[PDB]
Amino acid sequence: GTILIDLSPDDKEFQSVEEEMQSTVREHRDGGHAGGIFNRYNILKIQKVCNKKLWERYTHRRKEVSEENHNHANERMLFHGSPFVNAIIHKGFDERHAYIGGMFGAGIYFAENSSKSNQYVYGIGGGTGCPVHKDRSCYICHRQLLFCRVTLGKSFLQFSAHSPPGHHSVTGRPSVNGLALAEYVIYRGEQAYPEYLITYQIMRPE
Ligand SMILES: Oc1nc(-c2ccc(C(F)(F)F)cc2)nc2c1CSCC2
Ligand SMILES: [Zn+2]
Repeated sequence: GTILIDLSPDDKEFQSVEEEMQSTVREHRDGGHAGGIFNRYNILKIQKVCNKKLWERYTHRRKEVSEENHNHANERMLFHGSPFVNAIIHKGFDERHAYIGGMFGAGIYFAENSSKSNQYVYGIGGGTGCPVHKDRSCYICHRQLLFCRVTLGKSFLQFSAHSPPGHHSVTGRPSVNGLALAEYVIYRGEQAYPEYLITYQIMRPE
């Protein structure tokens, strides 16, 4: 049921998505090993992902959460990077998209930093990089990220499966790298919706 609608660069909705993509790039502690070396992106395309079934799956769960949490879904817009982008946009988030080895357990991980998600585009740890050149820092090959609507509800704070009892998600607060943004984990696929498919290249710094 999924339809992808291209957004014009002239569209204010394209511009705010791009600004969040570009402005949440940071440097990574791996010196760019997993994700490549870059400070910014070349945005090639932004699409609205539209699927009535999967939206309604998302909002049904959102209401359940919100009623458990004084009418507060605690809804975020967060980045997701995966080798399974295509299956996510077509079938929705489920168990097969979980980062089994994640630091907060087997669940689906999301980042405030677009550049953190970028590290998972070609697999955990960047895998072996792009399929064409086997280059984790490929400046030529087209990448895709999801910009997702995420329901956090009451989130368990971790300074650094099931959500912890009485909670709907886990928040990873960075506690060493002063410039890192938060990372989040949900344990039910129904708590995220892939609103935007972003296609891009990482840009070689001058
Ligand atoms: O955007 C992200 N994606 C993944 C991720 C995606 C897919 C997979 C797998 F291939 F399914 F196993 C594993 C991990 N992990 C994280 C983030 C951003 S927050 C840091 C953790
Ligand atoms: Zn490549």
